[PDB]
Amino acid sequence: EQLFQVSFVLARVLTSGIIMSIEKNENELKGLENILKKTSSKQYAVTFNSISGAVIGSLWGQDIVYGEATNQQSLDEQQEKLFKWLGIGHSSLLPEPYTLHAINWGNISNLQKITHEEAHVTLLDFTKLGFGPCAVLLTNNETIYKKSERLKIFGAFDLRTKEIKPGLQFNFRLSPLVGACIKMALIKMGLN
Amino acid sequence: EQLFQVSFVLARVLTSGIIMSIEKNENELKGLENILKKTSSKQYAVTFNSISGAVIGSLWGQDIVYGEATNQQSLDEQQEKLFKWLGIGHSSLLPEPYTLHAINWGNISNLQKITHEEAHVTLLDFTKLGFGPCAVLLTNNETIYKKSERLKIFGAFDLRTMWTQRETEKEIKPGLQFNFRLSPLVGACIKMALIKMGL
Amino acid sequence: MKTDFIMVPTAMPDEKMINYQLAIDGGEPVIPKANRKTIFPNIAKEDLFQMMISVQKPEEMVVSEFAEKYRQRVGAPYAIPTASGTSSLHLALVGAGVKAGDEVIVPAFTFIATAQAIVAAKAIPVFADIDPQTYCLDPRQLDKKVTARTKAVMPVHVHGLPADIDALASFCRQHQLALIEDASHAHSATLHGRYCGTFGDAAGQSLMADKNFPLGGEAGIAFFKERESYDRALAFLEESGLDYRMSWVAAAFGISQLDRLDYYDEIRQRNAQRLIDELATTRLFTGPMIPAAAKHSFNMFRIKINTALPEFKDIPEYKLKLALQQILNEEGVFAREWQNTLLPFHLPFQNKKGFGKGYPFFLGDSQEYKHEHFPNALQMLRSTLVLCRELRSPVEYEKLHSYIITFKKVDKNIQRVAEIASQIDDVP
Amino acid sequence: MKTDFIMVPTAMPDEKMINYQLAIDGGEPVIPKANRKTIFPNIAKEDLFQMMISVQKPEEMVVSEFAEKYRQRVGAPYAIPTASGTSSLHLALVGAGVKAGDEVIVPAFTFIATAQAIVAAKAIPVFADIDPQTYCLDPRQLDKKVTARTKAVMPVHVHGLPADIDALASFCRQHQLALIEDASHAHSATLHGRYCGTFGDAAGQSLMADKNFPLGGEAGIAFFKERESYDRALAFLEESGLDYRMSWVAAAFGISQLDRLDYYDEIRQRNAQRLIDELATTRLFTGPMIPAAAKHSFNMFRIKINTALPEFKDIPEYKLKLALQQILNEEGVFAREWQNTLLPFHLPFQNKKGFGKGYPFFLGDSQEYKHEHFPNALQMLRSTLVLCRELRSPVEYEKLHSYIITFKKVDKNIQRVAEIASQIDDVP
Ligand SMILES: Cc1ncc(COP(=O)(O)O)c(CN[C@@H](CCC(=O)O)C(=O)O)c1O
Ligand SMILES: Cc1ncc(COP(=O)(O)O)c(CN[C@@H](CCC(=O)O)C(=O)O)c1O
Repeated sequence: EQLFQVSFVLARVLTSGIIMSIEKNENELKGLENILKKTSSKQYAVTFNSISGAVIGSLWGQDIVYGEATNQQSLDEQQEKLFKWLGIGHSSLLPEPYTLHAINWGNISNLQKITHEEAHVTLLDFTKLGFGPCAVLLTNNETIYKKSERLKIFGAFDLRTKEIKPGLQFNFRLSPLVGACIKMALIKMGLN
Repeated sequence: EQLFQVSFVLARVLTSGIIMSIEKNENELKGLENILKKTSSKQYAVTFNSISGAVIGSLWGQDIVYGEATNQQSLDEQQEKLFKWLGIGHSSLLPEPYTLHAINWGNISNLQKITHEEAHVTLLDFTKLGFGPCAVLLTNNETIYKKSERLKIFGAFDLRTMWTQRETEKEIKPGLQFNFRLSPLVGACIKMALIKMGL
Repeated sequence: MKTDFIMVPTAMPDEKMINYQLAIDGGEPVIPKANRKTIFPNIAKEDLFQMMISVQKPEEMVVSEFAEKYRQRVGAPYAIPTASGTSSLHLALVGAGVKAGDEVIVPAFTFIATAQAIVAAKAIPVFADIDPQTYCLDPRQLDKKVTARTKAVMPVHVHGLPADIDALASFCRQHQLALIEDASHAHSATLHGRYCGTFGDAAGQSLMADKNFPLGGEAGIAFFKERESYDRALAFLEESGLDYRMSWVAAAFGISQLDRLDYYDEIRQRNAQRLIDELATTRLFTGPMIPAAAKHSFNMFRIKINTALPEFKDIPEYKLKLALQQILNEEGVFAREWQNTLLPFHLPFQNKKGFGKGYPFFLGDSQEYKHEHFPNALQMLRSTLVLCRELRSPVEYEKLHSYIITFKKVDKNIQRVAEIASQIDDVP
Repeated sequence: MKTDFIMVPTAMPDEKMINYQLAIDGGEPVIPKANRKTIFPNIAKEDLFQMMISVQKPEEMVVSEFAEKYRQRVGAPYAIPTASGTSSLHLALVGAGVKAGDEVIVPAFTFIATAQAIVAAKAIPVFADIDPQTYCLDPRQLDKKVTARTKAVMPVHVHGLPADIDALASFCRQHQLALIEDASHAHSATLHGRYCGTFGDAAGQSLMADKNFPLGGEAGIAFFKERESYDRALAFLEESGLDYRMSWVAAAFGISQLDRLDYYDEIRQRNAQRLIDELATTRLFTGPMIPAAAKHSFNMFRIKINTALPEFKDIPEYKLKLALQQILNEEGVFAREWQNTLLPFHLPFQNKKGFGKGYPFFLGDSQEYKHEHFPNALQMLRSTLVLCRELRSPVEYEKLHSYIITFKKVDKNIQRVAEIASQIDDVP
């Protein structure tokens, strides 16, 4: 009953009328984050409407910005291209900026084993679940968290009312409807 | 699978806004009838919101009314009670009034073989499909068809008359009548069930 | 996608259209062709979502949920959900203790189902005239209609107006008769702040999709004052072998609709009340009379034509009715007859076939009715028009005001009404 | 179930309330507290059903279906659907031929995303003042801002009013500059009967759920005039490795919403036009100016306060604004400011970090921006009120007239406005 389950959640959220990411009383994105924080053992989560958002958050969150370098030995062609667009070079002397896991229906049930690593930044790409482009950054580094949110226009900082300075920003805000589907998938596939 | 398909049909019909049995442009019930006529090779179909309606239609359609008798050999306890309520007696020497088939999810797929029979009146009960009480009478007997429609308040001939402004059946006199009109939403769910299970 | 969504909004009608030429004579109509559709029921996202909730539950649980929820609102102690309003009235009659051969006093003006429920209960309908203002069962009669066989009186809250419960209940106590309400138009209608369907010993109520409170197709509910009557109805179902059960699909739609009923009701009340006030200023039309204690549901809005105006001298009332019907329809207000013939003169009560061989009519007297017996009901039919969908739907202000202007427009052309009416050819 | 359905209908407001005491001084408010919610978007049964259709198709088909359907309506030769308005503006700029180190002239008054799109394109925002009536990029101030480094001009159709495309396109041809529209508020807005988004070499447009034409959460679309620009945009996506793709969920809501857009637009148009006409008769308020050739979409409705009335002698404009905000809010009309700070003075354009280390700002000569450079923009901010959700929502007549009564009520109390404004504390 996949088509039904997806249809029901969409119907549920549409009926509530709360389909804006920036609305008060939007609970779907928090619920999604809370589940992934429990499954992993990470203090902080940031939701994006693109894997690009999660990648930039991880890089900028560790001060890997234009002119800097990092270890791009595990990047696919797409992310190599993004790093180059950001103005970030390569060095094998440095550690990798993140660990990336592509989540699909094949491996969604085993998310607890996947998200239990010794990784500084865990990027979960949920794009292949088929609800739309979506990625979540998980970390214990608060600076990475704060800079990843600040990078988003109308991010956490903008909503709840000269500390962490924003530079270039993007709309990586995730659609609640999309978030609600992923949240349902996680619950349905035994991740509490 | 099933929950989605039921939800889709209901969503579709609700979206159309045509959910009254007596509305113009109501096409769900017509479709249900056509499939069952095609499957059974019977000329006439009449839909009901109750098996009781199909039973009454089959009986009254053959002038088996109050004070008459028929063969009640094959009746279960419920229909035996209904015949008594109608004031209809039993005789082993008379023919049976109809053949009744209970349709469920177990035998939905084999509807071709079930309904293709010599019976001059076939009553199909769809109540166990779980969309609500529903039955369909199938016959080549035009007179059973006409009288079965007439006993329904706002039946076919009342609808025709209430749109064309002319009595569509003067010779077919109504007596007691009931509301056995089927909800389009229920009929649509049953129509979908038929289409998805071969027939 | 197949949708009934109306793509053109109703514009505010110009007040000057009161001065416009009638549409029947080539003038611009108050309501353009594109603004004449009316949505009913009001199907919303909630209703679609409710189906997805209810489809996961056992069907009997959904039906029971609906019945229970609606019963508490109405304040009836016991309720049975049914397949239809017709069946609900049958169970109401039987439950209250109507037996084969008994006589039931019922208005000559109601829907066929009312009398057809009586015949189902194996009782004989005894038709009575109506009050000329409420259009409900006239309490002033009854005395002349009561018989040894009489068991019950069956008032219809017709159009959504409460019948004279106080007078009829008093008559019922004097003669030890049962009181069975037909509340099939009277959803949310009150008398002394109490909902129609709680007054009688029992009551039936249509929940069809064309009622103010609609379920998802065909549906009904019977109410009972006492457990004795409720049990008797349940016993009859067991004994009769009749399957009068409600569909969960119909019930589910009811569950969601019930959450929004008060909102739609409020709009209906205001709309109808404004139109009454506006028609009061007109010379030709009057809205329905409402006793002080009653609240009208306004399922139907019956309008009185003043056929005694001097312009209408020597013009039969039915011609004035037909003319105004045509005139209003051309403007875009679908005023129409609800009933044309009183139930006595419908085929079932002429042939008196019943269950067959004249049962149960042959248990009682000849029961030969003539038109002389129903002067008020026949007068109503000759001199009124009804709005159904127009005001059943909780229409926006623009549409309500379009109705008001239409009537004021026609009212300014009473002389033309007379001329048009006079040109109509004779009929029986 | 959890639903946003409003259970209380807006009663028709009494016109006598124009004479009532202000709610800020303990009077009865024009709009009761229970009637202050407006639902947006307008989610209907069609939208739910649409999800059940689109869920069965490949996600890419749904997205391209939406993109094609909306493109045909808008009349743009080419379109790319995106995850957001911001990203659509990025692709629009790059497609049109903006490159690293180029300057792009952009209004100082707009949402941050307009300028962040320029920076993402690795170009330098060059902020310009706005026209005091249209509130759009002033074409008269383009000669001052143009340098050898200028490559494009990026007008915003702010509030839903078309910018001066005729003057801006003239300037662009003379100086061989590309023209990039931000049509994020200008869904269904037209100039000479042509839709915003088809005028520039390219355009971006937010399709967020708070826009007149809403998709199901976050979304956007880029329009391109020539295939060359469309190809360059697609090339950039291939080379950059950015994933700016739209969700099918968002797209699906768009598909259904698009079928009803014309209806909702018509209500918006009539409502806003009536309000303009009514505000014109007041001493204190004026609705937004609209050139003859333009059709406003009315995403936001900006009202000019007449701060030059003799009652307001020696009262700062900003105090009048604050006082009127308080007074109106107490009556139930939520007049707030959309954008309090001009973009030069937001943190990103003060610190100028960009991609890091000041890239790409250090590619060109820096500019110290001062408040003196944007008098018209600042004048707007301290002398104007904004209605957003009030008139974006296609509200019913009773609600529209409630707004009218509110403004007329306040207009009768200009002396009292002056007194309240006087007693507001100085804000440095
Ligand atoms: C007076 C009366 N009693 C009982 C019923 C119940 O009949 P069911 O159809 O079995 O529920 C109706 C419904 N008759 C009309 C009423 C139309 C209207 O007033 O909107 C009908 O349902 O078409 C009725 O009009
Ligand atoms: C003028 C302008 N340009 C660009 C954007 C960027 O679009 P996104 O889809 O957010 O990437 C916005 C959105 N800013 C506000 C406008 C809301 C409104 O005025 O109704 C927002 O999306 O909340 C905008 O208002």
